[PDB]
Amino acid sequence: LALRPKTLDEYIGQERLKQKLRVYLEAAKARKEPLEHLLLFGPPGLGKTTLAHVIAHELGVNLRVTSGPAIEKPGDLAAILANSLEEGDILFIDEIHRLSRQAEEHLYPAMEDFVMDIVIGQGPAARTIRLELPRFTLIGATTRPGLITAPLLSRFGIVEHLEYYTPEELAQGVMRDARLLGVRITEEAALEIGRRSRGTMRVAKRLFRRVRDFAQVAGEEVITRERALEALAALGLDELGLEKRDREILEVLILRFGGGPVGLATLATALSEDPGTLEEVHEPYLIRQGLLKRTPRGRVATELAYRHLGYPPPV
Amino acid sequence: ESEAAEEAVMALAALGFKEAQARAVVLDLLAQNPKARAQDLIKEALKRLR
Ligand SMILES: Nc1ncnc2c1ncn2[C@@H]1O[C@H](COP(=O)(O)OP(=O)(O)NP(=O)(O)O)[C@@H](O)[C@H]1O
Repeated sequence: LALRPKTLDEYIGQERLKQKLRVYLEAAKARKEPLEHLLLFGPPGLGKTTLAHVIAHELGVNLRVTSGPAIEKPGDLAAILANSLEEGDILFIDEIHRLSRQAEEHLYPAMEDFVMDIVIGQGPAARTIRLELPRFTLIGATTRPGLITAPLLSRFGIVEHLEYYTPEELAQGVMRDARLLGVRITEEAALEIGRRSRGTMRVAKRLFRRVRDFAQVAGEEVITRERALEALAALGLDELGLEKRDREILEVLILRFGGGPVGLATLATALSEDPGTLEEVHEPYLIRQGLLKRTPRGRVATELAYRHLGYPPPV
Repeated sequence: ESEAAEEAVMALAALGFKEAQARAVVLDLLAQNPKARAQDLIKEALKRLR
């Protein structure tokens, strides 16, 4: 459990992006040597950082990885840009939209002329000292394109979006990932996981773990549709991908609380739990499935949510 | 003192390092090689500072 894709061909899905990258790629892979700075938009768990290693591979360069939060002061970044990288390498920054204002201000020059300019003292002197940096390609990523990135956007050559994966692709993962772990599983089985994976590659691998965990704890010959379905059934996941607490959540917002604007706070402690959590973790999907819509009052379930559970549509 | 160091120190400070803490490392670095340039002094200090 330490091997992932290396060649871009080995990278699953994102076909639309693979073609564009493949172009920009083989170009600089032929011209000078650095790939233009790439900013990736897209939802979590779609495998951005993996694309980071892949591209790195295609060029024959190394990969440094860091997050926005981590760069707590320009220095943190200067340190990485001056010593961590070697001519050609790629520095990937996750949550890049949370870079300290100063930090971001020092980054522009780094991307443009591969130099960092520091301003010494002040007054009429206002002299500046420069750090000669190695040519490098910056690959940033935002768990929310939603304008929270500054005009740092204008410093990025390429700018694409990773899309959710079709369950077939997600499956293709579990599949050509099990053969790696020997683990015997049948096509549909994996594909049954796909359907449950929220279109994101992260949950898939996770779920496959859980499923293979509960499985072999009884047999060893093969995980087929049935084996898979029973395992999932055990952990409590419906065809829609919701979990044990997922139903329990939109549940207590019907009987315990009328199907009307409840209110985050009035829901968190209402059923023993935290709002930020039941908002930055459970609400997202429940919403993307149209079963929990947020209103300028509190929280409301939908006529579909009741259905998935088997209740008549109340007016 | 030394031109190269004062320069290196001020920059470190601008980058957000504890002024005093920066000087100590820069100065010792200087002691290892008195003829160092402000750029190498800074980077060489950048990997010893917290
Ligand atoms: N397109 C893909 N093809 C094959 N395997 C993939 C793909 N995308 C992701 N994976 C694998 O699934 C694992 C979990 O995905 P993920 O959570 O996205 O990790 P990551 O790419 O390292 N980080 P992040 O970009 O922040 O999500 C990765 O470590 C890969 O090994």
